[PDB]
Amino acid sequence: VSPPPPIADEPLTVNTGIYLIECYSLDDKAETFKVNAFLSLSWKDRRLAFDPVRSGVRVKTYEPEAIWIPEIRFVNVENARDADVVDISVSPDGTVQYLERFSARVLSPLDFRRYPFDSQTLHIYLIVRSVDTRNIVLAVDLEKVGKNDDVFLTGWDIESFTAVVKPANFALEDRLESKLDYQLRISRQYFSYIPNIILPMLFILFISWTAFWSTSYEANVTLVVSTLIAHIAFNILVETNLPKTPYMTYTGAIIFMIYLFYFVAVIEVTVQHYLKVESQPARAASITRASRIAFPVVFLLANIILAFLFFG
Amino acid sequence: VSPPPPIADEPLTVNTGIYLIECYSLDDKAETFKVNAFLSLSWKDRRLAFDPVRSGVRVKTYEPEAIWIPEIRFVNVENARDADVVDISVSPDGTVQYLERFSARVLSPLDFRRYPFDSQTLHIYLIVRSVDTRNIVLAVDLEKVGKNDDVFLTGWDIESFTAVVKPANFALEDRLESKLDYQLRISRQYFSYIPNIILPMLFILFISWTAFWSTSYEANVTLVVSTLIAHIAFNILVETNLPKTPYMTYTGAIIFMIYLFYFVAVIEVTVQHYLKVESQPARAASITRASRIAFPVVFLLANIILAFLFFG
Amino acid sequence: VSPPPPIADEPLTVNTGIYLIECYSLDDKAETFKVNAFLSLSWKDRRLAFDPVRSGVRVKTYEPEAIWIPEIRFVNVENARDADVVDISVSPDGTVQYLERFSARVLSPLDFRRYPFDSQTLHIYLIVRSVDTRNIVLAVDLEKVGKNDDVFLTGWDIESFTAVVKPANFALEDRLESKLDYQLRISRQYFSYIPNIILPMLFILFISWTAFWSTSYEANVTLVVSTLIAHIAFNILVETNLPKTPYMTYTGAIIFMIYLFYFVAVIEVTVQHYLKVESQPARAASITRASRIAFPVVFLLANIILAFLFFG
Amino acid sequence: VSPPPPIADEPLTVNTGIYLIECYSLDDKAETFKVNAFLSLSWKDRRLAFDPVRSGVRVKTYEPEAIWIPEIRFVNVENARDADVVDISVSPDGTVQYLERFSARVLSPLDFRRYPFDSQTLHIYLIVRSVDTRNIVLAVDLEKVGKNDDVFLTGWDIESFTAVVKPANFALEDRLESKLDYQLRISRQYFSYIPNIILPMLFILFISWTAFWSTSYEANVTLVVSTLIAHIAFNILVETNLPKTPYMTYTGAIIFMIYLFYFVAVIEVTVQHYLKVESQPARAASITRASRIAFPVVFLLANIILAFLFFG
Amino acid sequence: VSPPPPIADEPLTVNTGIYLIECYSLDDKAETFKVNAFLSLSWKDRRLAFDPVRSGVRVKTYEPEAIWIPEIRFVNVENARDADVVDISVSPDGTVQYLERFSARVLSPLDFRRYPFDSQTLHIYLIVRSVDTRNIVLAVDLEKVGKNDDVFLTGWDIESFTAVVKPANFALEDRLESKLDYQLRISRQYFSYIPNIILPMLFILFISWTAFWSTSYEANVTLVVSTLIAHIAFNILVETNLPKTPYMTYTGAIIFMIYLFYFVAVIEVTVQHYLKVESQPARAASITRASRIAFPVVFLLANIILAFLFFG
Repeated sequence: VSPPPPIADEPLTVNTGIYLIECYSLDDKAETFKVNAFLSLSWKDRRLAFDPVRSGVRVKTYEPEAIWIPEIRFVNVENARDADVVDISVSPDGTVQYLERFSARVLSPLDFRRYPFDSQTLHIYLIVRSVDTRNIVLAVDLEKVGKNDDVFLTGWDIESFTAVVKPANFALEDRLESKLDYQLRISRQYFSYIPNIILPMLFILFISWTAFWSTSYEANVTLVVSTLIAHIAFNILVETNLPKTPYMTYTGAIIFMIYLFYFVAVIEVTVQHYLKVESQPARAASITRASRIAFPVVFLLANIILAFLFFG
Repeated sequence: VSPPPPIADEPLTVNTGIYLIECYSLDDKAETFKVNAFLSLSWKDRRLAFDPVRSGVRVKTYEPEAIWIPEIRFVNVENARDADVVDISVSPDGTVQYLERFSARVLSPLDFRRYPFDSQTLHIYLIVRSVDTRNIVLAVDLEKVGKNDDVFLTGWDIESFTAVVKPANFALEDRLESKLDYQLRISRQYFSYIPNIILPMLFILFISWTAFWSTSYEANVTLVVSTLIAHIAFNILVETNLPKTPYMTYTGAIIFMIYLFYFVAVIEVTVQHYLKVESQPARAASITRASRIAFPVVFLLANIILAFLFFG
Repeated sequence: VSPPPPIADEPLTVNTGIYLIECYSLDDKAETFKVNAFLSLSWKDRRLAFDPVRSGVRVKTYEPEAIWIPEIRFVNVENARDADVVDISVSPDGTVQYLERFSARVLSPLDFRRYPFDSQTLHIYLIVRSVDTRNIVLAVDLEKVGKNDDVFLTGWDIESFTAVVKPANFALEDRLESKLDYQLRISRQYFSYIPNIILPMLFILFISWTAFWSTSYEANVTLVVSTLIAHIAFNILVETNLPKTPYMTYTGAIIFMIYLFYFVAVIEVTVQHYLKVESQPARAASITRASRIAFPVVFLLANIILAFLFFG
Repeated sequence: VSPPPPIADEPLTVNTGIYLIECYSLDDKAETFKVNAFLSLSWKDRRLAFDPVRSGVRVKTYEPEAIWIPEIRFVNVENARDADVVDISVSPDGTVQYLERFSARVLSPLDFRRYPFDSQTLHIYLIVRSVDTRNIVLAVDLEKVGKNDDVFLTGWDIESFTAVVKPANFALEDRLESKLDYQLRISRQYFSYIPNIILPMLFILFISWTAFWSTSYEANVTLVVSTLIAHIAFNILVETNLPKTPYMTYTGAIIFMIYLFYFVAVIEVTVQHYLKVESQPARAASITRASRIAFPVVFLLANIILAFLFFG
Repeated sequence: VSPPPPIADEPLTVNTGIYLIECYSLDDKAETFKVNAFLSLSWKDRRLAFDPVRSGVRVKTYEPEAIWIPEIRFVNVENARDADVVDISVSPDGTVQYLERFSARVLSPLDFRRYPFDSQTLHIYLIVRSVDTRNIVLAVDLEKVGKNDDVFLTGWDIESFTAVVKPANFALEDRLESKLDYQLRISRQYFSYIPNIILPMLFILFISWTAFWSTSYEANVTLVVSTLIAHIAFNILVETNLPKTPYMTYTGAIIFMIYLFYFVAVIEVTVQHYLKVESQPARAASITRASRIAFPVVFLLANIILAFLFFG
C-alpha cells in the first residue's frame, strides 16, 4: 500500500505479458470473443527492496501481502476480467513476479467483406492507473510476450501474436499514458465452405440453364421458376451461419448476380415463345442458340470482374 | 462526507460531461444499446478548499479520499452503470476533477416508420441526488461536452452529440431538479438494403408480369402462383433482420401492395381464360393488351403516392 | 431500528403509492414484463416524533439514518427489485416521506383467446413484513396512487391504473395481512394486424377459389395444391410473432377452417373430373356452378358464427 | 449458534413442508422448471426451551436471532434458492416456526414418448446438513404438506402433491441421511393439439390419395409430389414446439409412416403409367381400384398397431 | 491458516476424488456441459495432528474451522465452481476428510466427423495452488475415483470414468505441478437418427429416380425439380439439431453427393429429350435403360467408399 519510491526521479517502467490458455466462442455476428489466459505482471524497484544478504537464510523472502500492485485494466471489456491469484515470487533484486488467471469478453470489430477467404485481427488494449507519487510506464517483455500452449481455434488458423505500445490519444491528460496493444492474427479455413455453400448454388443455376435446349414453353417455365424457388430456399438454408452485415460482401454480390441472371433467363424464354407464336422461327432459334453460349461466358466474366474487385 | 458549505447561500452549480469511448450493440427490435464511455465530474467549492499558498511545496494536494462526491444516476437504465475509478485531480481553487469509465444499457425508443431511410436519436438522461444542507444544480461543460474518439457504429452515420438541461417534470417536488439530456443523432447507411432486399422482390414481380404476353392458361397459372410462392419465401428470408413492429411501415405497405397486385393478376388471367372459352377473342385480347401497359404504370403511381405519404 | 410504539394499541396504517416511470418489454409468450417505477412509502407515528417547536430553528429535522422502514416485498417477482434510494423527508407530525427507484420483472398471466382484439390486465401484489411489537396495515393513497408521466407502451393503449387492498388468503396466519393489488389495464392496437396477417391469407384463399371457373383438371390441381403450399408458407411466416398457446384461439380456429376449406375444394375438383370422365357433363356443370356461390357464402357464415362464439 | 442438546440421546426429528405459490416456465425441451413457494421449517427441542411460566407476561417470547437453524439444501438445483425471511414464531414448548419465500430452478427429466397424451412427475429432493453433537432426521408434516393456493399451470392439469422420505444412497456415509422427495404429478391438456397438428397432416395425406381416381400421369405426379412438399413444410411448421428428442416418439413414428406412404404412392402411380404404356389396361385398372380401398385400410391398421404399441 | 509442517521434507501428496451426481445440458454446438458432482478432498499430515489418546473421550475431535485447505481450481472453467460445504471428518491419524457439492460449466472440444455414430471424451482438469513452506502433490484415490449414482445422460451411453495425473506443461515453473485429468467417455445412441433423418432423404431420392421409366418430358422435369425442392426443404428441417461445423462431416459429404446426383439426373433427362427431338430413339432408349441400372449401383458404391473413408 506504500507509494512507489521516487529515488531515481525516473518513471517506473513495468514489464508485462499475457499468456493465452484457451480461446473459444468467436461469435462472428456479435464481434466479441471469450478469452482465458494468464496475465504476468512483474515490476522493478530499488527502495523497500532487499539486496542479497539473506542468501541461504532466506533464498526468496516472499510477501503474501499485496505490495505495489499496478492496477491495470482492459479498455475494451464490458465487465472487468475474472480474478484468480495463482502464485507470487520475488527476485534477489526485490522485483516481484505475479501470475493470475482470468476470463474475459473482448469487443473487437470484424470485417467480412471477403467472408469465405477473410483474415481477422483481434485486439486487446491495456491501460494502467497512473499514480501521483511517481510516473509509471507499461512495457512488454519480448520473452513471456504470449503463447497459446498450442491451442487451436475451431475453423481458424492462428498466425501470430504481437505486443506493441502506442499512445492512448483519449483526449484526456491523465489518460495520455501509452497503452498496450495485443494483436492476434487469424485466417479462416475455407475448404468446407466450397462443397457446403458454393457448389449447390451453381448446380441449381446450371439446372435452370438447361431450358436453352428445349422448345416446350410449359417445361421451360416450370424449370426456371422452380429453380428460382429452390434458390430462395437454399438462401434461407445458408443465411443461418452468415453474419448480419450492413455493407457489400463478396457473397452478397454473387447472390445479387444470380437473381439478375434468373430474371434475364425468364425474359429470354418469354421472347422466344413470343417470336415462335408470331411465326419467326429462324429468329427464335438464333436467339436461343446465342443464349446457349452467351449465358455461361457472361457469368464467368462477371465472376472474374467481381473477384478482381473484392480481392485486389 | 462533509456537507457542502452554504457560505454564498447560492446553489452549487455542478458541471459535467460524458465522453464516449465505444458504442456497440444497437439492438433495434429491443430498443436498447450498449455504451462504454468516460464520465467527467468536476464541481466548484469555496470553503474547505485551499488558496495558492502551498505553491511548489504542494502544486496539487490531491485527496484520495472521497469528498463531496455528487451522487448522479441515470434514469433510463435497468441496472446501475459499472464503476471503475481512473484518476482524481484538484485545482488551485479547490475544484476537484473526477474521471470514471462505465458500461451501461440505455432504453431509448426507436421509430422505424421509414425503416431503410430513417434517422434515430438516442437519449441519455442524468439526475442528481439533491442534498438538504445546500442546493445543487447540474450544468454541462461546452468543452468536454462529449466526443467519440472517432468511433464508428456499424451501419450508422453519427451526426452530432448535444447536451441540454430540462426540468424533470416527474410530479415529485424533491424530484423537480433539472435533468441533463444527452442527444446522439444517427443516420442509417441504406445502400446495401437496395440490392439485398428491394431489387429481388421487384424481379419476382416483373417475372410474374410476363403472363400478359402468353395465351397458355396452364403456363400462366404456373407463372403467377409459383411467383407468389417465391414472394412468400423471400419475405420469410428478409423478415429475420426486420424489427417487430406494431404499426404501419413503408416496407410493410410495399409488401401489402405486392400481395394485392398478385391477387389482381390471378383475376386478370382467369377473366381472359373465361372470355376465350366463351368465345370472345377480341375482348380477351383487348383486356390483355390493356393489362400489359396498365400494371406497371399503376405500380409506379402507387409507389410515388406511398413515398410522398411516408416521406412528406 | 426501534420498535413501533404501541401507545394507541391501534394498527399502524401505512399509506403507499407506486409511480410508473417506464414500462417496456411486455414479452407476451413469456407472461412477464419489465417495470421501472418510483415507490413512495410514507408512514404515520406519534411517539419518537416531534411536534412543531423547532419551527424556523429546524423546519424539518431530517433523519439520514434508517428508522422504522416498513419492509415490503413483491410476491410475484423471481428476484427482488433493484434498490436506489433517492431522497427522504419528514413532516411536522413526524411522518417520514420516502422515495425510491427500482427495476423489476413481474409474472402476470396473459389470455390470448381473442389475440388480435384482446385486452390484458397486468397485476402487481404488495406484502408487508408484519412485526410483533405492533400491528401494521397497508393502505393506498388515492392521490400519489400512481401515474405514468405520459409514458406509452409500444402497440398497447394504457387504460387505467387502480390500487385495491384484498386479503392474502395464503393459508398462513402470519401471512394473512391484506395485500395490495396494483391493476394496469391495457388494450392492443390491432390496426396493422389486418394488412399484415388477415388480408393476404384471404387473398390466397380467394386465389384458390378461381378453379370453379375452369374446366382444365391439370390447371385446377396446380391452382389448389400450390395455394395450399402458399398457405403453409404464410403460416410459417406469421407464427414468429404469435405466442405459444395450448388452448383454442380465434386465429387458430380461422386457420383450421381454412385447411378444411382447402380439403373440400380438392374434393370438389376431383368429383367434377370423375363425373366428366364418366360422361355426366350436366351434373359436373351443376356441381361446379353450385360450388361457385356455395363456397364464399359458407365461409362468411362460418366466420360470423366463429366471431359470435369468441366475442360474445 | 448453540449445538443441539443431547439430553434424550435421540435423533432430532425435524418436520418440514413446502407450500407452492406460483409455478411457471415448464421449459419442456430443457427439462427444468421455475418454482416459487413457501418453505416451512419447524423443529422440536427440550433444553434451552421454556415451559409455560411467562404466560400473559410473555405469551410468545420470540427470538429474532437465528438459533438452531437446520441447514437444508436442494440436491437438484444448479444455484441455491433465493432467500427472503418472512416471519418467525415460537410455541409454548419452545418449538420454533419458520417461514421463507424462495425462487428456484429444478432439474427434472421429462419423458415424451407419448408426447400429446403424456403425464409427467416433477421431483424435488431435500437434504439436511448433519451435525456432530446430535443426530438429525427430516420428516414431513402431513398437514402443511404442500398446496398450490389453487394455482394453475398453463396447458397442464395438476393432479397431486406428495412427500415421501427415502434413503440418499449417495455412497457416502455422512451423506446417508434420508432425503425428502416432493412429487408433483401433472397431465397435459391435449385438446388443441388435435386441430393444431393432427388434422391438417391427415388432410394433406387424404388430398394426395385422390390420385387413385385419376388417369392423367402429369396431374397425378403434380398431386403427389406437391403434397410431399406440403408435408415437409408443415413438419417445419410444427417442429418449433416439439422438444428435441433422441429416442422414438409416437408422433415421430407417425411422421415416418407418412413419408413411407408417400413413397409407396409414387411407386403405385409409376407402375400404373408403365402398365398403361405397355398396353395392359385391365391390369392397370385393377391395381388402381385395389389401391383405392387398400391405402386407407392399411393406414388405419398401422395406426391401431402403433397405438397399442405406445399406449399399452 | 497454519503452514504445512516440513518435518519429513517430503512433498505433501494429496488424494482427491470427484463424485458425479447429475450431468445434463451437453450443448453440442457450444462444446460445454453442465456438471453437478461431489468433490472429496482428503490430505495426510503428521504434525499438528493427534495420535489415539483421546479414544472414547473424543472418538473424532473435529475441527469446524478451516485448517490446511488445499486451494484447488479447475483450469477449463469460465467461472469458478459453486461452493456448498456439506460435512467434515477427521481420522485418528489427523487426516481430514472434506466433502462439497458444486455446479460447473466445463469447456471440452467435440469432434463431429462421424456425427451419427461418434464417441466423445469429456475432460476435466485439476490444478493445485502450490505453497512455499512445503511441496504439494495431487494424487487420485482409486476407490472414491468417481461414480455417477447410476445417472443417465439423455441420448448418450456413459462408458467409463478414469483419473490420470499428467504434467501441466504450461511453460511456467510455478505452474509445472502435475495436473489431474478426469476422463468421461460417452457414446451416442444412434437408432432414432435412422428413421428421423436418413430414410426420408433416401425416399425423396428414390422418388426422383422414377423418371427413368417415363418418356414425358414435362412430367420428368416436374418430378426431378420438385424433388430437389423437397430435398432443400428437408435439409432446412434437419439442420436445426446439426451443430455448426467448419470441417468435413460424414453427413455433409452425403448431402453433397445427393446434390450432385440431382444435377446428373437433370442432365440425363435433358439429353434424352434432345435425342428424341433430333430423332435418335434407339439411342435415347439405350441411355435411359442404362441409367436405370447405373444410378443406384453408383450410389451404393460411392456410399461404401465414403464409409470406408470416414470409419477406417
